[PDB]
Amino acid sequence: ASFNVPIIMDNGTGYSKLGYAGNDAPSYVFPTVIATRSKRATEDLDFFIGNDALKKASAGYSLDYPIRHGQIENWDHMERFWQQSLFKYLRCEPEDHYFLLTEPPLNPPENRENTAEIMFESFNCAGLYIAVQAVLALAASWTSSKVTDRSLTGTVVDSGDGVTHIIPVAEGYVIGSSIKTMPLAGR
Amino acid sequence: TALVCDNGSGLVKAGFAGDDAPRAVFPSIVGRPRHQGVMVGMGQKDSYVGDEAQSKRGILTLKYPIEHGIITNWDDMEKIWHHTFYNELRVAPEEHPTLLTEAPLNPKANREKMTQIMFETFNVPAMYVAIQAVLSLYASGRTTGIVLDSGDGVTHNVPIYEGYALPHAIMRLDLAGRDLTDYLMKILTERGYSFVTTAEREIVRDIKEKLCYVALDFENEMATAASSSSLEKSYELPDGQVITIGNERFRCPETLFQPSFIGMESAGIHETTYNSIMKCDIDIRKDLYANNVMSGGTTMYPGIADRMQKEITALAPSTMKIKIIAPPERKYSVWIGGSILASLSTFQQMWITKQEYDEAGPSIVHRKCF
Amino acid sequence: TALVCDNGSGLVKAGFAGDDAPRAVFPSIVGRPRHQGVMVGMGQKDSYVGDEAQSKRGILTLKYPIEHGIITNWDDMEKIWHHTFYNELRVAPEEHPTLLTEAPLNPKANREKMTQIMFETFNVPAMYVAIQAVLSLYASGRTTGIVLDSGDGVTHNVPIYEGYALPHAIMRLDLAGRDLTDYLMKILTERGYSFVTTAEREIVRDIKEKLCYVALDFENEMATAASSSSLEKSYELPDGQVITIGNERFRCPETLFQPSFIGMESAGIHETTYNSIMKCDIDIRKDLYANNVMSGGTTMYPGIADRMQKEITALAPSTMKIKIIAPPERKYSVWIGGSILASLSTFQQMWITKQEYDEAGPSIVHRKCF
Amino acid sequence: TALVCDNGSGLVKAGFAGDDAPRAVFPSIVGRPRHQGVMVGMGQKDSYVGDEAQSKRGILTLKYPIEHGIITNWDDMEKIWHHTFYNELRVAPEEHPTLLTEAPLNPKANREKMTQIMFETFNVPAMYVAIQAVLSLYASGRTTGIVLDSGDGVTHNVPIYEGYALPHAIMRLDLAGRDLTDYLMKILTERGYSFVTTAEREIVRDIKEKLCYVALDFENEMATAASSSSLEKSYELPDGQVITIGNERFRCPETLFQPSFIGMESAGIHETTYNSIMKCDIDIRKDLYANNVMSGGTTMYPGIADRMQKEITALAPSTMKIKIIAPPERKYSVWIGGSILASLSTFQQMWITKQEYDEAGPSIVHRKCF
Amino acid sequence: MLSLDYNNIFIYELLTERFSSENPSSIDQVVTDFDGVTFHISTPEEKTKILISLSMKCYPELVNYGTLDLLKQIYGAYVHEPEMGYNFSILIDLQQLPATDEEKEQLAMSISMLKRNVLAAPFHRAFTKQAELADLARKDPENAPMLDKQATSQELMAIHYRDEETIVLWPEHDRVTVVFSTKFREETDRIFGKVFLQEFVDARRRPAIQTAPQVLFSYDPPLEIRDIQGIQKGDDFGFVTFVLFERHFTPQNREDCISHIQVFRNTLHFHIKASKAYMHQRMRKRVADFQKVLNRAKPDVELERKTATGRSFVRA
Ligand SMILES: Nc1ncnc2c1ncn2[C@@H]1O[C@H](COP(=O)(O)OP(=O)(O)O)[C@@H](O)[C@H]1O
Ligand SMILES: Nc1ncnc2c1ncn2[C@@H]1O[C@H](COP(=O)(O)OP(=O)(O)O)[C@@H](O)[C@H]1O
Ligand SMILES: Nc1ncnc2c1ncn2[C@@H]1O[C@H](COP(=O)(O)OP(=O)(O)O)[C@@H](O)[C@H]1O
Ligand SMILES: Nc1ncnc2c1ncn2[C@@H]1O[C@H](COP(=O)(O)OP(=O)(O)O)[C@@H](O)[C@H]1O
Ligand code: BEF
Ligand code: BEF
Ligand code: BEF
Ligand code: BEF
Ligand SMILES: [Mg+2]
Ligand SMILES: [Mg+2]
Ligand SMILES: [Mg+2]
Ligand SMILES: [Mg+2]
Repeated sequence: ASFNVPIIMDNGTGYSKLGYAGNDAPSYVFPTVIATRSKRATEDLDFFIGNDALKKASAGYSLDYPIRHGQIENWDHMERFWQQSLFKYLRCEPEDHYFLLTEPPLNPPENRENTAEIMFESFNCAGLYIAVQAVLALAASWTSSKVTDRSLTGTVVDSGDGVTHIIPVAEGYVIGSSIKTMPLAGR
Repeated sequence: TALVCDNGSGLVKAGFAGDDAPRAVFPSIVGRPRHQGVMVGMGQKDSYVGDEAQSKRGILTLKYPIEHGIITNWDDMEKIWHHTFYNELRVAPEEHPTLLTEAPLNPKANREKMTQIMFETFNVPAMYVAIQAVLSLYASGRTTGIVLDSGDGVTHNVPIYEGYALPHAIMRLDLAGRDLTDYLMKILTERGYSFVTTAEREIVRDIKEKLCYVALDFENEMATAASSSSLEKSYELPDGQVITIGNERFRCPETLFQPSFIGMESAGIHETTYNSIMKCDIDIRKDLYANNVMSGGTTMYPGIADRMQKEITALAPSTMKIKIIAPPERKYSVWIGGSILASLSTFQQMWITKQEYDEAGPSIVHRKCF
Repeated sequence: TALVCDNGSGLVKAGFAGDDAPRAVFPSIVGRPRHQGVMVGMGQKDSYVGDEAQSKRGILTLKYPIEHGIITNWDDMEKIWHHTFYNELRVAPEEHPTLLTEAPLNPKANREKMTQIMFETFNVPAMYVAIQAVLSLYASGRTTGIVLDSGDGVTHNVPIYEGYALPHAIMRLDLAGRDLTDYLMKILTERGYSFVTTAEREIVRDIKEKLCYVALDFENEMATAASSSSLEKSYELPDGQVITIGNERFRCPETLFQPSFIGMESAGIHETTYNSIMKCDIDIRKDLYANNVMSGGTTMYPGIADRMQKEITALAPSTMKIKIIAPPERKYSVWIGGSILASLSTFQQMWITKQEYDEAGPSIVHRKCF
Repeated sequence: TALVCDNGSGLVKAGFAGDDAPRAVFPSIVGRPRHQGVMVGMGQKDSYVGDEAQSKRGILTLKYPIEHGIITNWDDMEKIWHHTFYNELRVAPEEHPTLLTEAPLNPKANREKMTQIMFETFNVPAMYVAIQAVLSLYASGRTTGIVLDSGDGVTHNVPIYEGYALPHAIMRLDLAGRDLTDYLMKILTERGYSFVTTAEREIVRDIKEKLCYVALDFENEMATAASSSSLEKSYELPDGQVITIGNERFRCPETLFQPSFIGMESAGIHETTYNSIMKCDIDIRKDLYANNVMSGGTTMYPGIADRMQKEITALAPSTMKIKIIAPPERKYSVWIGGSILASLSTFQQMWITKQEYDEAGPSIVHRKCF
Repeated sequence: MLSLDYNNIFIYELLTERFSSENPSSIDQVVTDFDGVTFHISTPEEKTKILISLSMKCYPELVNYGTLDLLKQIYGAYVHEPEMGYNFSILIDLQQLPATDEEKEQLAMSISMLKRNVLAAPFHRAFTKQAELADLARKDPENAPMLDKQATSQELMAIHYRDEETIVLWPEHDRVTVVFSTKFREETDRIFGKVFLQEFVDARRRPAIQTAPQVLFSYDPPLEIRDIQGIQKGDDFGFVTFVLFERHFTPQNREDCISHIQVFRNTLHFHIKASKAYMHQRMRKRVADFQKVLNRAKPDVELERKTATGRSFVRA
């Protein structure tokens, strides 16, 4: 295993939050948007993402949002959004770092398979964890990381820009038979 | 299914994609009453639309909300779209994508307000705005040709080769069946008969639609009508009285081949077609010359395909064959072609979608529909 | 004193050799009236020429007898020369020798008819037909340079070194201020204004002089125009209607750098200039890059010298300085150069004398003029 | 069976060793659509190559990837090899060892990169890169002779005696059938026919093939055609327009004998052949004049054998035979000669094999090939 | 993007915020970078004071090649005691900050530019020594070959700047040569890396780009680096050599050239990843045309007319 700070990416329907484990805020919080065109072929190099891709609607690019209802649903756009996140903004080397990715509880297996083959074959990252996003959000509640400040039982209501879901977790275990999900939120 | 709504400047032509021919064809008119509304109750309405206006016209100021293919009056154009969807097709528009159309070289704002009203008033789930002379080429069973579309308000040429349009060679002319109607009033005035009002303009349109024809050789037809009874015939008005006409029957259509009659400086439709072919790259010109496609209701005059082939064969080099393609259903070919297009499986990827409009704003049509 | 007469595709510039500006500058136009002449007398003429036809343009079908520097209508062209000598300069040409001009790569028949008309109808005692982009270099006072000329009808490069032209490196491009005017009519149709009569095409030609400019970085100026109010300017039509215009101000002249806007395959004027320097023999290139003399009215747009200098600096090798030489009078410099050349005591042996035309016929011109 | 390709600078000739003529002959062209596709359902394709690009050319901008016998756009050359293998010959490149062909005095980088692509992109089992003129002696059945090869991109002499080439006496000249098309496009303008585009270039290439010839004495043929219509011909463009062609019918091929027409400073093909023979050792000259072999499509002009024999007889000493062997198959004689070489029992040891390449890298090619 | 930024974007954006801010908040931020480098940005004593610090495994070599004099020249008053666990550290005070918005912009740029300012020291040592040898060679052109021969072995820099690389460079009177002993360890990047490195050498041999440095390549080392530590010929390394002539580092160009040559291997590493994103969009295009070859096996039947949401419909 490598020792380097795992890279953390919460790709929301509204905002991607990017950073490195153990920092006190995300390195970036910007919209999950990609600006694309609508004798060598380069229309897959000319794109932009995040706050730098809102500036591009007037320059004749088409903005599209590759995550809808909490799920990735354009895989061409999401692969280009990740390469640009890793190599422009996070400026990291994937072969050195473990990655934490996030998805909603009721995502299809096909989206975890596509996420895994993009991470391991396109970027070649050292290793990957695809966390169910509201299971993590309980751990933001603690007053500190230390074992006496933890409270490992609580319902967690998550509501972003694209999905709301309620996850019960008790004694550190996710009660998966009881998850509720509703694709109605901030958007 | 998806609606195809060819809101032309003289007739709305509407129906469902993959249906054989348009099922809602009616005047692109809104009528408003002009008289003392004396009898209380009586089922009176503040305005009437389409065939409901055309049948009441003796008490209405009829006005088309659309002129030269440009919407001039949106408060009445919404009234025509509302009549189309809820009264004539009897659908809910929030359930079906609409393929709309417009003529080339229109204002940008026409195309914007026409997408905005479809998404914000008619709440439509997805929509698209095809160029009318591209649609007319699907309806011909072709992927190369030069469509001459001519309607009530606009005449235009769009040359296409192997499915590529040559947009530098597009010709628009703001002359079509309404100018021929206004000219028929100006020449009927010379025989004895005065037509003046917006309702009387429909009586002379109903003359133009069945008495007029295109002369194959105008200057010899003119001498023949000036020396024989055979070219004259008569039409019976709503007031039962008879109108007899002669050289007016072919002087009216001739305005298309000689726009100098209505004071325009321009080429006629024959020389406008040749000026579009001669703007194209030299290797495609043979396959345009063998595939001129007539479309729209102004191309329905008896003998116009024979005349058009004569005048283009005189302009073109004599070395090569000219064909004018003029089906009997060319009356509706822009709708027919939209009904092909809106049913092609790749087309379902090309719609502006509701969600995409909400996020992008009304300028999305400029970076998706051409 | 010899006459000097630049037979331009858009303006005839004419005057006397040794004067420091043209004496006559007027539209290269003939106009015939297109309406019912109801009133007897009233000063009416069967045809109007130059500034008469420009003043009366609302009643005339204007046409240019020049297309792309080639005389396409000789009967209209004799009227322009007759008007130039007898009405505009007011001198009998039978007494005064004349320096005419034309672009390179013209048909030889153009030059033969032009010299025949000048001897055989105007009885000019001696005449000459200079290449326009050689005259421009006399006006700048140089022996070495690459002359970019762009007018109303043509654009061309001739590289010249120590007084020798490299005729294999001449590049000509039939894109100029007429094609930019027809393109400005096209893109004004998207803002909502329709200009179509040949009299209205002159209003679009006037908007082009007073509002258009060259965007130093086109895609940055598009993004700025689409996100600002401050790009826009407004123009009073002859009617007193006010139009307003925006990103259409620089998209028009940018056609010179992107001829694909008007459907042409050609490289833009920056690349057809660089492709002329890179067609020269190697040792002269360093002196051509430092002497890019611009000329002709289409080089008057604000910012064209800076965009041209920025673009050639991006093509050329970086260790050497580019200089686009844009005189303040460059508009007339082909005529200013003719006013020098016709005056030079060393040149006055090079005329075609009418005695030579009398023994050799119009084919004299090819063996006496470049 | 081995493959053999002459990757010509204007036609690809490709086939299998032991056939009498090329299996596939097609333009060495790649074309991309210049316009916008408006039709859906059409098989829109991002590039066309060979005969499909030549057939669709009215909507394409056409590029040749080989310039003066040097490959200059590798991506569009890899497309052409993929077209030769998978579409034209329709055999997988891994199955057959393959003879490629190259002009003398090329860049070393051209033959290395053409080796690296064939072993590492097309994975071929073995290959060899013969000099185009050395194959013309195999086709002509000789072992002593001076070749005069002339294609689309290049013209060269390789003098050979008893199979020993004299590489110090090779003369190579970047003037051949492309520069004759470029010059014919230029001089066609002097009669008024403007050809400008990369597709109109292919009409002017066809005019050059159908009508041109080499006149046995140019000043005499000029004085002939200046008096008379008898030397003129007419060609119908794909537009049905007829052009008619005068002394530019033979002033075009004279560029081979007078390169100063296209501004370049070099000996014409007559003096460059005589200079190649005069560089050779004095005992062999007496046989090089007797076995002078022509090849390549630019040697196909009517009368070029008689012009070349007349000029060499004026240069060379009168006491001995000048005998020029321009055979009737000479259009393909490089390929035909390659199909003999690759078929020899004694050549099968001379291939660069894959196992022998990857122990040495592409720099193996300069130590097995000429 | 077609080519990498030279600076760390995060430190540029972050300092562009705090230099504009009316009311700074506290931060504690480790921030990774290429070549195994790592920054730490934090506000340890006050929200008012930002400490930026850098960690880089080869910094002990870079101190031998004169780094501290270059960093003291650039950062001046802002230089601070190295933070424990970091090689170098700078303390910028938001109340003592420069006056103008263009001073703030160029200071936020300069501090984000730290990786290429610390890794620039051996390049400035080579450029400034080539300027001495260029004068000595201009004093005696027959002595000049021997000055080049001794500087080729005595003035050579080597930096083991990451464990699968070495940059080796030396001055001679008309050039600085720099060699990247470059390796891709990830096997799918090694397979594409052969194509990307080969086509890079073959690109320099074309008329369009002759103005560029003379690049050369091999896989054994250039004769003048064959005995440097960590250079080994057999271990499937490739040895990309750039020869920078006096025209590639003239005074207007030096800073862009240093910035642009350091990022070399990182553009190939980025473009190998960004070529998988290309091949995928080109593969799913051919899949979408094989769909048509199967679609001709479905028999023709009209699927019934439906509303946009797929619910059934009753007209036509
Ligand atoms: N103060 C607020 N009140 C309400 N909504 C807010 C507020 N601040 C942000 N939002 C909304 O939060 C959503 C983004 O939340 P986020 O957790 O980032 O969602 P996601 O992960 O799905 O992208 C957006 O809808 C945004 O407008
Ligand atoms: N038989 C006909 N003869 C002549 N004109 C006709 C005929 N049929 C229709 N028209 C004219 O065609 C015009 C309507 O054609 P249409 O293509 O529907 O125009 P638009 O699309 O602009 O609404 C009207 O001017 C109408 O009078
Ligand atoms: N100030 C200007 N700004 C832009 N274009 C101009 C300007 N003045 C003239 N032009 C254009 O230049 C052309 C006339 O240039 P000119 O050199 O006289 O051409 P020509 O010699 O062929 O007649 C016209 O198209 C005109 O509109
Ligand atoms: N019959 C012909 N008459 C004159 N020119 C010809 C003839 N046939 C071909 N050419 C010209 O010869 C060239 C093609 O010859 P080729 O030997 O195939 O050249 P390459 O090998 O370099 O591609 C083209 O320029 C073509 O126009
Ligand atoms: F996609 Be967000 F989490 F709703
Ligand atoms: F509006 Be119709 F097509 F003239
Ligand atoms: F005829 Be102008 F010089 F274009
Ligand atoms: F190959 Be061609 F002969 F240049
Ligand atoms: Mg979320
Ligand atoms: Mg219509
Ligand atoms: Mg001019
Ligand atoms: Mg050849």
